[PDB]
Amino acid sequence: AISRTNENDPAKHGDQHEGQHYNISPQDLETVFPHGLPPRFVMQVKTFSEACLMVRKPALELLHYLKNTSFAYPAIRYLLYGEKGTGKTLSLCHVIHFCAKQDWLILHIPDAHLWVKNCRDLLQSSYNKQRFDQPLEASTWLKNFKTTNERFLNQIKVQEKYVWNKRESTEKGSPLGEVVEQGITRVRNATDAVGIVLKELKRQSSLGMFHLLVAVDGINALWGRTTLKREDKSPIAPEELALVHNLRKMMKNDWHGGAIVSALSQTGSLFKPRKAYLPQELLGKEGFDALDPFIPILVSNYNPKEFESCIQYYLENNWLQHEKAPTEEGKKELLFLSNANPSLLERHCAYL
Amino acid sequence: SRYSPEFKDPLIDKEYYRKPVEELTEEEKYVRELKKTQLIKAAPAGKTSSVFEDPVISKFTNMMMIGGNKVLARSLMIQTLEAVKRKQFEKYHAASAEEQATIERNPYTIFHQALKNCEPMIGLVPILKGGRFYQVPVPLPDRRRRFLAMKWMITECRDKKHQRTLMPEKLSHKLLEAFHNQGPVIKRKHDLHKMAEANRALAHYR
Amino acid sequence: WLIKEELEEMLVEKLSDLDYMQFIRLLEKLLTSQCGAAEEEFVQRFRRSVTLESKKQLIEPVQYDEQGMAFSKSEGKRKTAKAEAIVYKHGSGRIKVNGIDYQLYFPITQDREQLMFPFHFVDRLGKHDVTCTVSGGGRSAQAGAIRLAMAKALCSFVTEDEVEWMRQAGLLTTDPRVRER
Amino acid sequence: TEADMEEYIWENSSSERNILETLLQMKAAETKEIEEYKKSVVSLKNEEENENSISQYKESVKRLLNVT
Ligand SMILES: Nc1ncnc2c1ncn2[C@@H]1O[C@H](COP(=O)(O)OP(=O)(O)OP(=O)(O)O)[C@@H](O)[C@H]1O
Ligand SMILES: Nc1nc2c(ncn2[C@@H]2O[C@H](COP(=O)(O)OP(=O)(O)O)[C@@H](O)[C@H]2O)c(=O)[nH]1
Ligand SMILES: [Mg+2]
Repeated sequence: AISRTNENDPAKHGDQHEGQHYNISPQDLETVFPHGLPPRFVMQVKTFSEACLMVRKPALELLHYLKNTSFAYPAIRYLLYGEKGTGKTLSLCHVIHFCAKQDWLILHIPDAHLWVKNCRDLLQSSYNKQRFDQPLEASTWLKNFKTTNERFLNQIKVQEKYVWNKRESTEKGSPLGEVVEQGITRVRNATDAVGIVLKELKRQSSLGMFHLLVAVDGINALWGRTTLKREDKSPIAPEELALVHNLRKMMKNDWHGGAIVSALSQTGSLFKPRKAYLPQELLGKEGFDALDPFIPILVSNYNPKEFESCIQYYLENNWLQHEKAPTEEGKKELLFLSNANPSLLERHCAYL
Repeated sequence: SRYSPEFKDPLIDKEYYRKPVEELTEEEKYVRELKKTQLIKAAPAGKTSSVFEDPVISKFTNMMMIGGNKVLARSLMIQTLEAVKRKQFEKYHAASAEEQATIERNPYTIFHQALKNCEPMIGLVPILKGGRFYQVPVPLPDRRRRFLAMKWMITECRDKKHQRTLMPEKLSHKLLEAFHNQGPVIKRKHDLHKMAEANRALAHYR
Repeated sequence: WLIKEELEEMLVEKLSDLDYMQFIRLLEKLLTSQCGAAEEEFVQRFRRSVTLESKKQLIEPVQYDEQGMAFSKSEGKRKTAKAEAIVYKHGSGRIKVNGIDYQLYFPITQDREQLMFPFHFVDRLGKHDVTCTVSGGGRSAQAGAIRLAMAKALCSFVTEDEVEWMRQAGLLTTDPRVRER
Repeated sequence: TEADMEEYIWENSSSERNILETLLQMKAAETKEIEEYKKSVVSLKNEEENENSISQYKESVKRLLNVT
């Protein structure tokens, strides 16, 4: 197995593992990634009965930056960008897996584009009447946040008395999990429960109780446009959604003790051309101003070593059933038809 | 036709040209020399020297096409192949040690064998002579039965009893049933071979 | 062979079909023998041209860019799409369509198959760089025009035998099929 | 107003205030770099955005934030 690496601990990967696949255990899969992985990588996991990630230069660089992070300085914003289907989401997942194994508190948003389109049950927030709530989209996130960070929900404790209704309230000093539970039971209080959680995690992490990772994929959605409408068929701005408005506060580097890692995505974007991939093009003026200063990390197509190792991984799983695919002519044809693009290569190898 | 009679259809086979001059017979040598003078049509969009090219699957895709939408037809075909491959992998991982030697996971093999299991050897021809139509049996040409297999598969997968099941999932299920000599299309082949046996005396009319 | 009516014109005499055939059989018998120079001229008197250039596609000349890299330019047309390709003698398989990478310009796999066809036929994938500019038509028309332009430009860097093979594969012939009125 | 502008003025901008606040926070936790940072930001805001400009901006920001 030339395409695999036995070092399955992301804290010890280095430049010598570039292009080699490391395995993620089922426990780490179900704990760290209830929602993170791309929809078409989950199919590969189910079919192969294993989740193996290739180690690449983007993720290695982003891990080397996070290892040398000073937790006294304000949180740094890292933005993964690159052409469509190049591996920025899975690099983000690699970094999330590294940070979960070092007992960070993972605040992972699988796709911020889902919160700005196709919402059927849109409400008006009782906390603030000029904002809207998305109980279905917030309660869905809360369950998986509980799954990923089940351990800390009892160690962490709120620092204010939160009022859900005249009957029901959470008192100061309660475990954070209760708040999460209150959002999971009564979806009417889901969006309010998410904000409180953020308000806690950004605050207490500064005090030094834990290290916080804010991993937001498709971050370009926050400062863009929506396809959500009121009852008078008027457009709703992203800042009028409480779920989006609370997440923008996590992006500002007015806290320390954590790192902010982001990944652009034109897939699922609204009112963006297909071939736009650069940070300004996707973020917009407002988004770039919000993130500036930030470190942009470029994700590219497979280099020849990585392409050969990916095809070797597929062959070792017996996933290329065409007889001519193993040959050299078949590899040249695959390389040309994909141009070493990981997504195109995976899609073309899917039905071969 | 915008092509004149002189123009001849091209030969896209990549291995044909690489065949050595020594292996050439006198007849094939003469054909090769003659072709040089002839005018050749432009190769059409479609077939290619690619090693993955499969004429049978291309024809099936062309026959699923509606209104020139070849992108959608090819998308459906590739989704069907992917679904077949995934179902076979799923069935393979849940199999015992000895049962894993008899599970096919190559989707192209399954597709070709399924279309082979549906080909009718004989058919019927409506012929009205005595004022009453008479369905006489006839043996089909290879092209005719190859076409009929595909037409029956597509018509079966377009039947409206299959309700809101998307085309790739229906087609993969039908292909995997026909792979094991089951399903309605094999029954349609058998019930034609039976209606052509119940009329083996009318053959003389032909 | 000289046809009957223009033979009559040369002779200034009306002649039948059978005597024309007899004359042509004599000419063939003379050709079979070890005819000399004067005899070959005599036979040439009675043979017009129908052109042997269908054998031979026109090879573009190799030009040199200011860096000293050798390249060749060619043009092609399909429906309303018109393409001009520049093929460099040495490259790594980088195709740029209108300044864009080919996989980004042609999302559909079929068009990439079409661009792959010419280099794949002569087993020279990954051995040239292509800079093409296409205009007009649609997706498939642009793909076909580019394919023709790359084939015509690649004719410069392959053997004459491979030029003939590409011709017989339909890779160097303009497709004349267009919308009818 | 800023929306009317067709050129980017770094002075008195969101970028300038953000970087000043970040550097004040770093000093509390504890120039040519700022010149190069503003050059990169002005390039990205006025000229065409290519990967070269993005990399120049990355290096400037890394030097400002002490990331290596
Ligand atoms: N590091 C990697 N390890 C394994 N497979 C990878 C890796 N990077 C990319 N791939 C392959 O590429 C496919 C698409 O990659 P990914 O989901 O990361 O896309 P992306 O770059 O985030 O793009 P998009 O804009 O579509 O979201 C993955 O499903 C997988 O097949
Ligand atoms: N139902 C409820 N929600 C609260 C309460 N307090 C805070 N929240 C939510 O948690 C978030 C806290 O973030 P905050 O900084 O206060 O934003 P703010 O709206 O401008 O005040 C708010 O956006 C609210 O949505 C509370 O006492 N009751
Ligand atoms: Mg993505």
